[PDB]
Amino acid sequence: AVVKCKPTSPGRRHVVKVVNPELHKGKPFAPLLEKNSKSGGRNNNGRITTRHIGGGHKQAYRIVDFKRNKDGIPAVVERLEYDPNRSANIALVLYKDGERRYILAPKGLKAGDQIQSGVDAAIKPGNTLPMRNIPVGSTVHNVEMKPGKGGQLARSAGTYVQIVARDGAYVTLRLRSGEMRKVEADCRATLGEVGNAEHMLRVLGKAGAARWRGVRPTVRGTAMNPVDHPHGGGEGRNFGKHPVTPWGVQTKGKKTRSNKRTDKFIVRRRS
Amino acid sequence: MKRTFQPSVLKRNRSHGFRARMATKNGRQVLARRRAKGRARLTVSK
Amino acid sequence: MIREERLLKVLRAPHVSEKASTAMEKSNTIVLKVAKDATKAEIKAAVQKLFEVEVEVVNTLVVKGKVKRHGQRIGRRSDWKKAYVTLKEGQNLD
RNA sequence: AGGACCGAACCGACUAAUGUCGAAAAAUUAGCGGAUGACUUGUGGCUGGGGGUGAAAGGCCAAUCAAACCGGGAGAUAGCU
RNA sequence: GCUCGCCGGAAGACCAAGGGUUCCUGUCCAACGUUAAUCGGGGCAGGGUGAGUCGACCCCUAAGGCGAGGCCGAAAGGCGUAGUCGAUGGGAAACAGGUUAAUAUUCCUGUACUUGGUGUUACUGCGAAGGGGGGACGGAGAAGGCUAUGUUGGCCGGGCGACGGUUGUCCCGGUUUAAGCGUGUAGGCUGGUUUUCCAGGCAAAUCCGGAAAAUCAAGGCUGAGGCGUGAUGACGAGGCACUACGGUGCUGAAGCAACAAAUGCCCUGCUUCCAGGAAAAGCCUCUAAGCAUCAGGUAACAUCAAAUCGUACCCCAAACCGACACAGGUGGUCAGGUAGAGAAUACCAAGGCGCUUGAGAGAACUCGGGUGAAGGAACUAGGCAAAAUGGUGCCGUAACUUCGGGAGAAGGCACGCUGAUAUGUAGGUGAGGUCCCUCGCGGAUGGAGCUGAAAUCAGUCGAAGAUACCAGCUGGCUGCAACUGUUUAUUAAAAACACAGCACUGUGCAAACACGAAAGUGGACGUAUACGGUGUGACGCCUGCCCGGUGCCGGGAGGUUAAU
Ligand SMILES: [Mg+2]
Ligand SMILES: [Mg+2]
Ligand SMILES: [Mg+2]
Ligand SMILES: [Mg+2]
Ligand SMILES: [Mg+2]
Ligand SMILES: [Mg+2]
Ligand SMILES: [Mg+2]
Ligand SMILES: [Mg+2]
Ligand SMILES: [Mg+2]
Ligand SMILES: [Mg+2]
Ligand SMILES: [Mg+2]
Ligand SMILES: [Mg+2]
Ligand SMILES: [Mg+2]
Ligand SMILES: [Mg+2]
Ligand SMILES: [Mg+2]
Ligand SMILES: [Mg+2]
Ligand SMILES: [Mg+2]
Ligand SMILES: [Mg+2]
Ligand SMILES: [Mg+2]
Ligand SMILES: [Mg+2]
Ligand SMILES: [Mg+2]
Ligand SMILES: [Mg+2]
Ligand SMILES: [Mg+2]
Ligand SMILES: [Mg+2]
Ligand SMILES: [Mg+2]
Ligand SMILES: [Mg+2]
Ligand SMILES: [Mg+2]
Ligand SMILES: [Mg+2]
Ligand SMILES: [Mg+2]
Ligand SMILES: [Mg+2]
Ligand SMILES: [Mg+2]
Ligand SMILES: [Mg+2]
Ligand SMILES: [Mg+2]
Ligand SMILES: [Mg+2]
Ligand SMILES: [Mg+2]
Ligand SMILES: [Mg+2]
Ligand SMILES: [Mg+2]
Ligand SMILES: [Mg+2]
Ligand SMILES: [Mg+2]
Ligand SMILES: [Mg+2]
Ligand SMILES: [Mg+2]
Ligand SMILES: [Mg+2]
Ligand SMILES: [Mg+2]
Ligand SMILES: [Mg+2]
Ligand SMILES: [Mg+2]
Ligand SMILES: [Mg+2]
Ligand SMILES: [Mg+2]
Ligand SMILES: [Mg+2]
Ligand SMILES: [Mg+2]
Ligand SMILES: [Mg+2]
Ligand SMILES: [Mg+2]
Ligand SMILES: [Mg+2]
Ligand SMILES: [Mg+2]
Ligand SMILES: [Mg+2]
Ligand SMILES: [Mg+2]
Ligand SMILES: [Mg+2]
Ligand SMILES: [Mg+2]
Ligand SMILES: [Mg+2]
Ligand SMILES: [Mg+2]
Ligand SMILES: [Mg+2]
Ligand SMILES: [Mg+2]
Ligand SMILES: [Mg+2]
Ligand SMILES: [Mg+2]
Ligand SMILES: [Mg+2]
Ligand SMILES: [Mg+2]
Ligand SMILES: [Mg+2]
Ligand SMILES: [Mg+2]
Ligand SMILES: [Mg+2]
Repeated sequence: AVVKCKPTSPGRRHVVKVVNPELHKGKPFAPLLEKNSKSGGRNNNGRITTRHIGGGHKQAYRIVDFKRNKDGIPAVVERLEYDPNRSANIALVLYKDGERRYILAPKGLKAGDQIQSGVDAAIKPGNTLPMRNIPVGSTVHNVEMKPGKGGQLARSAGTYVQIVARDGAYVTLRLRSGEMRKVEADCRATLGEVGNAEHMLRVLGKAGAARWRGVRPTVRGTAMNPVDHPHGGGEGRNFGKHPVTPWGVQTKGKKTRSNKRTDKFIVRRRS
Repeated sequence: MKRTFQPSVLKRNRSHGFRARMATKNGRQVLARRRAKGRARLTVSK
Repeated sequence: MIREERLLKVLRAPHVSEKASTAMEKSNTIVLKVAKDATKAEIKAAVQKLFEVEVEVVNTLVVKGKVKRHGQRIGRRSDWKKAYVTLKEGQNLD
């Protein structure tokens, strides 16, 4: 649910929260937690590679089972849970044989539904079974790229990819960004769209929100100096150059995709 | 006014200490130069 | 066990001071300047096997050395280990 | 509840005077701004010279910065004093 | 030595960091100290640092460092696995009193406590580089229960007054007591026990997790404080013997209550919020191979062991960082009185200092201040500086507005003290008594004592009652930037930068991109509701025409064109 805020004080006037009332207020199921140490954009050299990353409130990494090999064993979704690492809410599910696991949260799930995984499972939002058994035309999420590798296609907050056709050992996926990719027809899918479908309706409100999420500010190019950014410099406002990234390559329109290893799987790039 | 030298022997003996000099190869060259110059206080470590 | 060689090397010398005298007179505790590396058990076993006394326990410390100035020249006369050997009751000694 | 409000510690540095062979190689005094946060602070790590870092001033990187410091090429070169 | 003055959320009392003998006694003052110096952080000499329990080492891990092999690189070397280090974090145990010229949770007295090894007896299956639990955690807010501590009465001891009064509701001082052990409450969390099995916890499990059945309805975990004991002991106002006229020696009275009360403890709680809040061992528990009269585990008693290193002193400073005995800088902890909302501020207590040149005179001039006739910004670049305003309660409060604001708008009015309401009220607190009781650290009654606002009414004093200190100047029109913020350490705090938002664009995941000859890393243990780049900069109304030029994107007929 999206809720505005009353303008009690500037900086609260333009915020909108996303609230869920059957979510879990409490602690996450501990055996699935691991420590997560923020790197702030620095690799093992010590230099900053991707700018604008640092600060941010501490997080723990919820282990999530994307491979989903628990075949045929029906589980019941014990509860829905906030996840800080990612944008989709997770679901703690308890299997018939007492093993608990985190999963992504399909839309039609809430407190108390049942899941079954594997080629036997029925086709309901949440079940998972290879796209050699998914009906053609369906919408799935958490699609693997190689058989048994792990959920990689469309595991975001409001996404889903459609199985447009199957012609032999490869099925054509209309992906969320609009591509059509030939994915091996033995990859796992999990039906239905993902849970937190209103993550795009939120606004951050005050710079404090970005700073809590861990995104340092961005000093743009026509403010720097000529030694720093290619745009930098000029008495007053001067921008007489074609926009480039701080490393001197085009940024308005220049294509960059150069992975000729997989150019056979892209049926059609997006528009 | 916070002047520049703010002493601490942990940080000093870690940064300039004898074993920190003897670890790398360049520090070994520092020790060689000071020994050949004839320094009495070789490293900064006591 | 402790051999007699080390047992004899342990103790260096007695100590003479106002605190030394008042301790030996009141609390029945002698004071010995001992070799810098001798331990508590060594000091106790050595005062026992050497003075024919029964010692309760030894409190030891290391007096820090002094810096003196001979002419223009600066020097560090040693530190040394000073042990408070608290004898048992009734024991007298020369 | 709040990058809400008033205001001490803590953090800052707007104005004025004094000081400018100073008490001090930037401070004092009287006022001044923030003061539950994009805050402040202790300890210990990490990033380095055309390189680091930078809420961007060409600022900061040991009182040094439009390219640090030290040693060497090196007694560079000087149609100039 | 007596007065005086200054500090008192510090200029006091403990430490960490850092120095290193600066600490204490004796002697000396040539130099050092901004003066003399008989003094000193100066010179010389002697002394002084005592630990099973404090800190370190140690056990354990974070960031991170190193890293067998390994992968990679002209060489030097780079990264990294197993590992191994790394406290700023987790892990055993001690307090009171006395004593030194200088040390003390370290010595002395009293009373404790933990963890091993070893021994003797009683029962018992023990067993890990493995499984599980625990350790184990955020921000804000809210009270409740208490304590440290404080005020008053009581008790005990002393006093009865240099000048009018002071045996009385008068005056000064004290009224202290720990760890541990025992009981184990306010509060907080959780329904218990047994049976039967289950593809889960990379093997097993009697442990955890799962599913069904009975089943009594309560047990258990946890926990400040209080109360006992510790303690017919230590301490204790003072008296008196003693003087090296230092301070020593010897006895020693009362030692309770009521009320107020933390920023501390219960509380790593509880409520709530999103920004979703370390790891590892010690600990408990499970077994595997294995050993199975043994070994080992548990309980009991006795016993041995607790090594080593630090411990003086300074520590908002004359000792540390600043060339100085330098008006600067520097982390943690302790927190009395009256007034006050308060750690503000004024005055004070304990405690510490009067800042290492003085003595005169009382010109100009400079500095820091006090006051001022009449005028009141005429000064001036400019109300710069100064002056003024200033608190609580109530009354009232405009345009505009994003409907929160603007607003403490503006503007007033009341404020002291004494009596009465009311021999101090509403309130808070709560003994005794009585009653029921699953008898207790319980409950209902009950109101003594204590504490105690705020208001009304009457009087009264002053020129003035928020009397000091402290403590908004206000209003109108407009530029720019939405806003809190950040910035040129050391002449610029702004309209610059950032910003939430907006849009274009790249990126299909071995992603774009960045760092790196490379390996590898960051992006990201993310995956298009995602990330990178660039411009713009909340919000409202908006965003027009131009593809010639330049870049970008797409296209391939044709012309031109490299190596070969
Ligand atoms: Mg490195
Ligand atoms: Mg993230
Ligand atoms: Mg932006
Ligand atoms: Mg630069
Ligand atoms: Mg350029
Ligand atoms: Mg200019
Ligand atoms: Mg211009
Ligand atoms: Mg370019
Ligand atoms: Mg020997
Ligand atoms: Mg002892
Ligand atoms: Mg605020
Ligand atoms: Mg400053
Ligand atoms: Mg000031
Ligand atoms: Mg201020
Ligand atoms: Mg280089
Ligand atoms: Mg310097
Ligand atoms: Mg020359
Ligand atoms: Mg040359
Ligand atoms: Mg006070
Ligand atoms: Mg002090
Ligand atoms: Mg030290
Ligand atoms: Mg020094
Ligand atoms: Mg000396
Ligand atoms: Mg002199
Ligand atoms: Mg001088
Ligand atoms: Mg001296
Ligand atoms: Mg003892
Ligand atoms: Mg390495
Ligand atoms: Mg270790
Ligand atoms: Mg003591
Ligand atoms: Mg067992
Ligand atoms: Mg374990
Ligand atoms: Mg009397
Ligand atoms: Mg009289
Ligand atoms: Mg009295
Ligand atoms: Mg008292
Ligand atoms: Mg107990
Ligand atoms: Mg099993
Ligand atoms: Mg069970
Ligand atoms: Mg505190
Ligand atoms: Mg077996
Ligand atoms: Mg046995
Ligand atoms: Mg002392
Ligand atoms: Mg000073
Ligand atoms: Mg100094
Ligand atoms: Mg206090
Ligand atoms: Mg005073
Ligand atoms: Mg005093
Ligand atoms: Mg005068
Ligand atoms: Mg006058
Ligand atoms: Mg005046
Ligand atoms: Mg006048
Ligand atoms: Mg007048
Ligand atoms: Mg006027
Ligand atoms: Mg003014
Ligand atoms: Mg004024
Ligand atoms: Mg007023
Ligand atoms: Mg008007
Ligand atoms: Mg209104
Ligand atoms: Mg206005
Ligand atoms: Mg008003
Ligand atoms: Mg008054
Ligand atoms: Mg009255
Ligand atoms: Mg008046
Ligand atoms: Mg206009
Ligand atoms: Mg403000
Ligand atoms: Mg990663
Ligand atoms: Mg082209």
